[PDB]
Amino acid sequence: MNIFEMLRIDEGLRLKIYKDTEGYYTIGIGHLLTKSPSLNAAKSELDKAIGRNCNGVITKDEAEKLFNQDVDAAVRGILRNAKLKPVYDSLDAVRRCALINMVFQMGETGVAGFTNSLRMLQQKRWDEAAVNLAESRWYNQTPNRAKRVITTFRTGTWDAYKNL
Repeated sequence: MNIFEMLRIDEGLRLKIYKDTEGYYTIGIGHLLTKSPSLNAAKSELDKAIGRNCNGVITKDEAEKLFNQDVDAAVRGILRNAKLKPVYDSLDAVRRCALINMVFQMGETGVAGFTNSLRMLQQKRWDEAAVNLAESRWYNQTPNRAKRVITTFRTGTWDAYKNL
């Protein structure tokens, strides 16, 4: 299992504009288009993103291209971030994917806000960190996905996804 397969499980793949869990316009594999309520603002953003007139629909290939870009941006973001980097450097390979997962979903800023959890992860206090992470809006809004991620942090294995 790898970061791509992990995220493909958690986000799914949709070739037509859709609304995410939060009500925002998304496409492909969790690619947020706009927070704007306008489907038209979404369609414009999408064409800008693809470089073609898409009329709200993209191919598998386009979806994957965006996916490659997003994962890449998530990793570089972590490595450039003063709060995130030290955490990432301290982790094993599997746990590293768990952090990339959070960043892809909630942005750098969002994850960097999890001060206490970050501290516990750095300290390798797995159980403690899992419990802290669960006390969040993140967990309340998307419990099954949050649990899969939390489990990955807790155990350092791909068990939560071996099912799926």
